[PDB]
Amino acid sequence: QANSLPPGASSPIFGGSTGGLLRKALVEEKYLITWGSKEEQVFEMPTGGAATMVAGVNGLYLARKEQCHALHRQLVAKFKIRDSKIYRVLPNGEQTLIYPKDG
Amino acid sequence: KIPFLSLAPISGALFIIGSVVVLALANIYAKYPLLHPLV
Amino acid sequence: SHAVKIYDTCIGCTQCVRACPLDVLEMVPWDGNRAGSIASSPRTEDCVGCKRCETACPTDFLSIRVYLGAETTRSMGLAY
Amino acid sequence: TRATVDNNPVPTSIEKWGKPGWFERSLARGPKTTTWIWDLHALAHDFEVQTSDREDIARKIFAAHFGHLGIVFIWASIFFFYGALSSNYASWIDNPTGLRPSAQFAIPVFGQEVLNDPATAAKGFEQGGIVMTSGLFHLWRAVGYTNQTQLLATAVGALVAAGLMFFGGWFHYHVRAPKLEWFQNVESMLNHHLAGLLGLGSLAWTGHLIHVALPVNQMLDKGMKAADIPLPHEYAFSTEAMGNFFPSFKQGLLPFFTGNWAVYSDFLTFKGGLNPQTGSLWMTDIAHHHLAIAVMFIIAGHMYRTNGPWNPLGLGHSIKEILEAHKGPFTGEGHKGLYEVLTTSWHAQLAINLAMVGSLSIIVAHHMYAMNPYPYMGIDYPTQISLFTHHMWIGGFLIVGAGAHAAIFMVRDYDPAVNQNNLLDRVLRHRDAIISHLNWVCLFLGFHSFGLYVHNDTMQALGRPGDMFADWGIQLQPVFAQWIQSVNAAAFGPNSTAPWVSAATSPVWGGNVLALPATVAGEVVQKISIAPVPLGTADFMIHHIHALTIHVTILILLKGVLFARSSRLIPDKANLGFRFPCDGPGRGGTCQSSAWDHVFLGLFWMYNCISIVIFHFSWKMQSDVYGTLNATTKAVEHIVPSTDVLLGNGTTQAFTQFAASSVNINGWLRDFLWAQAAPVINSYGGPSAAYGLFFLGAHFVWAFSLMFLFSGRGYWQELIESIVWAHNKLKIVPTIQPRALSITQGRAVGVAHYLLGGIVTTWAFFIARFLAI
Amino acid sequence: IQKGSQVRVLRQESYWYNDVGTVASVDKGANVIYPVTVRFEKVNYSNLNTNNFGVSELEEV
Amino acid sequence: PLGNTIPCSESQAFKDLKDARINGLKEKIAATDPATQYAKDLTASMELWEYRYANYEKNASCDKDSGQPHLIVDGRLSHAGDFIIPSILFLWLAGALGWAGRDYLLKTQNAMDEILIDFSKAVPSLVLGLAWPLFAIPQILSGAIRDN
Ligand code: CLA
Ligand code: CLA
Ligand code: CLA
Ligand code: CLA
Ligand SMILES: CC1=C(/C=C/C(C)=C/C=C/C(C)=C/C=C/C=C(C)/C=C/C=C(C)/C=C/C2=C(C)CCCC2(C)C)C(C)(C)CCC1
Ligand SMILES: CC1=C(/C=C/C(C)=C\C=C\C(C)=C\C=C\C=C(C)/C=C/C=C(C)/C=C/C2=C(C)CCCC2(C)C)C(C)(C)CCC1
Ligand SMILES: CC(C)=CCC/C(C)=C\CC/C(C)=C\CC/C(C)=C/CC1=C(C)C(=O)c2ccccc2C1=O
Ligand code: SF4
Ligand code: SF4
Repeated sequence: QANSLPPGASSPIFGGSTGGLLRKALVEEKYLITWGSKEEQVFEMPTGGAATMVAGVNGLYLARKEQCHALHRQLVAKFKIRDSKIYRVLPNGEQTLIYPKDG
Repeated sequence: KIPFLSLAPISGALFIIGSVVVLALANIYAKYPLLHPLV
Repeated sequence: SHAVKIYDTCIGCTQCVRACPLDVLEMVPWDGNRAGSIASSPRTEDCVGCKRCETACPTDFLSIRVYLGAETTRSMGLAY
Repeated sequence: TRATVDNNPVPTSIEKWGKPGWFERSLARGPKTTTWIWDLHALAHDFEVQTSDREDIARKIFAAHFGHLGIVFIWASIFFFYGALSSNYASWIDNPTGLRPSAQFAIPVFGQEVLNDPATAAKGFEQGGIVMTSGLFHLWRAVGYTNQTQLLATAVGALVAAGLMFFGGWFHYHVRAPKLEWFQNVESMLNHHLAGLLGLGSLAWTGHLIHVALPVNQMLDKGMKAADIPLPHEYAFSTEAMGNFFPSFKQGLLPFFTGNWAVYSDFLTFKGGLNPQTGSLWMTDIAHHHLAIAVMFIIAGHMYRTNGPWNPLGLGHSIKEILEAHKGPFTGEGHKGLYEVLTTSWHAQLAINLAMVGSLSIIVAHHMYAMNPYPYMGIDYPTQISLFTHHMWIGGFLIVGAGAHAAIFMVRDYDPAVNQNNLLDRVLRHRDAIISHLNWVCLFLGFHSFGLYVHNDTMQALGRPGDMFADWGIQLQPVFAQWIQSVNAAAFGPNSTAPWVSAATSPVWGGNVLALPATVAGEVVQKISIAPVPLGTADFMIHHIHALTIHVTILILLKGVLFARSSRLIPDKANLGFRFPCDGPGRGGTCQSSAWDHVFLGLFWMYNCISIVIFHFSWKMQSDVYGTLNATTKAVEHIVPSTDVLLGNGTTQAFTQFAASSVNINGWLRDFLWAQAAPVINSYGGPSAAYGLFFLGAHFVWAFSLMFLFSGRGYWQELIESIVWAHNKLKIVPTIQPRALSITQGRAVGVAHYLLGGIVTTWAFFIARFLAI
Repeated sequence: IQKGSQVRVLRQESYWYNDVGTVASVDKGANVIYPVTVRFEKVNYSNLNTNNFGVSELEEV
Repeated sequence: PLGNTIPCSESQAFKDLKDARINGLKEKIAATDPATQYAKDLTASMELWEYRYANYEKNASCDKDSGQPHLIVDGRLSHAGDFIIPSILFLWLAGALGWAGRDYLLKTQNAMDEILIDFSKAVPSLVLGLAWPLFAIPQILSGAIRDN
């Protein structure tokens, strides 16, 4: 609904925490990390807890870009996944690429 | 260099305890002065 | 936002981009070293001021200097 | 099972004694700065940064445990040597009430022989001595020590046991050392710590109690002297000597095998509370105690399933099946993963065990003042204040360490692959709710206890004593706690809940003031050991202070545990470690965000907690329990007198001093902290002058901490830059570069000196007050 | 200034201002502003001892 | 007799606390067994106290009012034992330790040798610290090192 994924990305299985999005994600900005995994495996959330991601393309909305870039260094340092791309989602629905800005 | 006694806390601590014992027996031998006697 | 400057003492060791928790920096081609690259910050609106780039810079005094300036939502590091 | 052990991992050599800092990479390169020196000390017992091999880690832990049991046996030998050689125990065994216990004398050098107290001068010890507050003498009298040569024998045996634990450490590290799956059989270690360590330990102590300690205490309470029989009242050949003391059933142990247990009811009894002759628990109840909990601990060590070569043996539980059976709909997948957590993480185990032993030392501190275990100990008031205070401080220390190693598990040993939807993972999914509701209840407790105290200060200052939250004003009575007083006092008689108890649980519940003969120069009976302890409005207020301080120490340590790995501020905090100073001045500032800093802050908040606990104890026991029976008509006079509270009409009403003067902070300042510190500041030129010196030196160490606490290292480093310039000007050049302390070490040095200075201040105050009156 | 020569740092903002260092390698390119690599016996606050300085910031002793 | 200062030979209050201490010691020996190591220690303390009060008498210690000894440190040779002899004794032993440590740093210049003390370079440094002025004063007259 208010946190809809782009088409092609499927949600990882997470049971919901209290450390996630707050009212800023509705009114100022939120962020989206989108990566590609070869299997289903278990990763620590940057906001607390653990989640399971599936094979294919996985997207996650976070309040904060350092939460996304901390998730990205976790995927590199544990699961060798380097195709995370980080978007800044505005509340009107605009999406801009902010990592990799080089490509 | 010798084992375990060349180490700086050991050499240091035996220096402090030896100085305190030499100063202590100096206070016994001089009958615990406040000043140095002149006469 | 915080003000990040790169001086001419840089050696291109690639340790400030890796230690940066935000991807503020990037390497552009340069001629002043043997690595052929110098750090740059065109993403200073996204910097928190955490000074992990300055921790991992191996010179005498640091080629990267971040100056604490005006504070935003992004630079105070708020998830709210 | 089977104890799979490898042979000779580490050769014995002196090739690492000459190389300090061998054990991790940055210290192996050598001293460059002085920071290395402090990094030599702070990492020496962190075996997980030494080697990454969990096998070898468990071996270092095991050899460390043997060396610790060695150093505790060395300390046990040191007080047993001081009991045997330089004591008045040969005359303290005849007078436990008029002779102060001492085991140490100052030698006549430099003027310190005024520290020797004249009231410890007796036969065998004609020097004067330092009065002990440890209760070692009362323990020894309760366990049957009548002579100093058996104290010599125990001292030699404890030195031999220290040597045995050192040889066990050297054997189970360097020579013949077990692998990790031996440590992971938690089933058998629970079964052999319940049935074998606790169970057979208290059964062998029951054996000691019956054979030695109940008859020697019966000889000492019927009225003979130190000339006793250690050996010919023992064993088979003097079985009738067991019948001469408290009637050993019919004949021998043949009542034990035929099952008539009722004839053994004269040294295995269930009577009740305290003996009025000696002020302590009846020794027969203590023996039947240790036997019933011995039985029920060997029963507890028959619970968990262990499979091996024994045929029918192997029925029981695995812990893992129990944990994976307890699931629930609110808590997802429950306790699955906790077996793998507690069998692969040492820090999680140490967190649980430190919480439990700290909580148990706090329970010991309560249960030992209230029900006095050792003869004539409750009348020796510095022992009572010092044992309660000591076990409370050791308990608060191990509870802060519990929070520390739970945070350390969260940094290092937490694996997401183990914790899918268990209790541990779901606690991380609502850590904001836990910490914020804890923040609210700490705010509530602080307002609704300390603002009550502030309100009393304000109303008593304004000339409004009837406006006060007090027993004479707005009453706040402990009606659940008073109802539990009435229940635990009233449950002794016929047609009660427990119909075969003679003298109830404890006299603190509401029944009778107990007293004992004692000399005190040339006086009368006097000296209450124990009394009913009444709860009024001041007790409501002090216990809500206690709830506040416990809850805030919980808030600090539990916020360290749950936000060890990530937050909304620093999401990558687990890569920064347990122990880092900050993540820079940015994002507002991340000063003291690590979980180590939460242990650092919870240390002061534990200090706060336990200081108000022992302050409540000191003046509650002094104002309502301890004191004197007057020679005229059995009147109770406490150590601090009753206060006539002036009312708003003009008349007075008598309260005790606890009830009158801790409704506010002014009476805590005046009647507790100004008034009772008179013997620690006037103690010079006498036997308590060391406590005055320690009072002043501890004020010094406490204030000296505040340099390290309020400042930071960049000041100090550019100051050392000026000092290093002064050193290089005179060709005085350290190769080891002089540095300021690290930020984390400046916090650690400050919290260490703050804790040492405040606790030794209160220690000096407590002993110098309670030796006087 | 070549390999093995003892030099003194003239840079005002250095840790090792007025201190003797050892030249370890000199870069043979002309586009580098600070070619001369100098090791020191003393380490800085970052626990390192090697840095690239220029020719004009160094005095031959 | 200086300002708020009279010496021991005509001070009333010194005589008062001297008589108080010797009388307290007199009834402290007089109430105990002479063969229990307490009485021998208290007669040793009495002999020590008689010698220290006579030492305060003879070498002009100075009291007034409070009766206890006030020290004069302005540089008089009559009160030279107040400050001047422990000044020279301090400068000898402190220059010994400082020069021994400085000479140890000059001869080692090594990081293992600071945390592991080599006694063959430490105890000759201490022996030459015991003769430190003769090797310190020509290096004062020469000059140490040029650094800014
Ligand atoms: C930040 C913390 C810090 C720390 C941990 C240190 C630590 C140390 N410093 Mg130091 N320093 C610092 C800050 C610090 N410093 C600062 C801020 C400055 C000012 C710029 C200095 C300037 C400084 C200097 C100038 C020196 C040190 C030295 C030392 C080392 C002393 C070794 C020792 O004590 O054993 C002491 C060993 C002995 C005293 C040997 C004697 C033992 C004898 C031989 C045994 C036989 C005696 C026998 C038992 C009989 C006893 C009787 C007796 C009276 C003789 C030690 C490792 C000294 C050093 O380098 O090591 C020698 C040294 O010279 N430091
Ligand atoms: C069963 C008890 C137990 C055990 C086995 C451990 C074990 C460990 N702790 Mg821990 N801890 C405990 C209880 C325990 N702790 C308690 C009760 C507290 C609350 C105070 C803490 C709080 C704590 C913190 C905050 C940290 C640890 C850390 C560690 C690890 C390394 C410690 C080290 O290197 O040694 C080094 C020891 C020292 C440098 C000694 C420090 C100076 C002491 C405290 C002063 C002593 C004063 C003395 C008692 C009284 C004055 C005497 C004086 C005047 C002479 C190690 C795994 C550290 C770690 O990094 O974890 C992985 C860590 O930072 N612990
Ligand atoms: C005496 C000094 C002092 C005081 C008053 C406090 C007070 C507080 N601390 Mg603190 N703390 C202290 C020293 C102090 N601390 C020190 C030295 C350290 C260093 C180790 C810390 C470290 C520390 C930590 C790490 C934490 C606290 C927390 C708290 C809060 C606890 C919640 C509570 O008690 O409820 C209520 C508040 C009080 C009891 C304060 C007094 C309130 C008065 C009586 C009411 C005044 C009436 C009215 C408002 C006045 C209006 C006048 C008008 C003119 C303005 C509380 C506000 C914890 C927290 O935030 O939990 C919620 C927290 O985690 N403290
Ligand atoms: C070789 C040892 C040595 C020597 C010659 C000096 C000399 C000096 N110091 Mg220094 N210092 C030392 C060690 C030494 N220090 C150590 C170990 C520390 C850390 C505690 C310091 C901390 C220090 C500070 C903060 C200051 C000085 C200052 C000074 C200068 C003024 C005199 C003074 O204030 O004394 C002061 C001396 C101390 C405070 C340290 C106490 C003495 C130490 C313990 C002696 C070291 C013993 C050493 C181990 C002996 C080795 C024997 C060898 C044969 C094995 C002076 C040139 C002051 C200055 O800059 O003046 C302009 C200044 O403020 N020092
Ligand atoms: C104080 C101390 C000490 C000492 C100790 C001791 C003295 C010891 C001991 C000990 C002992 C002396 C122990 C014991 C024991 C025991 C036991 C463990 C038992 C048992 C048993 C059983 C098993 C039985 C069984 C049975 C039954 C039940 C049924 C019927 C039949 C029969 C009888 C068989 C020392 C100095 C070292 C050090 C410090 C501490
Ligand atoms: C110049 C000099 C000097 C001097 C110094 C000074 C001036 C000082 C001081 C100081 C002060 C001014 C103070 C103090 C203090 C301390 C304290 C206070 C401590 C301690 C400790 C301990 C050891 C502890 C113990 C304990 C515990 C463990 C807990 C409980 C309680 C008790 C106590 C038991 C000297 C002599 C070195 C020498 C020469 C040089
Ligand atoms: C045998 C034996 C005992 C030998 C002793 C070994 C020898 C010879 C010297 C050892 C030097 C000693 C004893 C202490 C140095 C500690 C030091 C440089 C403190 C300055 C400092 C202060 C005052 C702060 O407040 C502070 C606050 C926050 C962060 C950092 C700091 C900080 O860095
Ligand atoms: S201050 Fe922190 S966020 Fe900013 S560029 Fe440096 S490392 Fe990156
Ligand atoms: S600024 Fe520092 S960390 Fe970044 S490339 Fe240059 S030398 Fe390396």
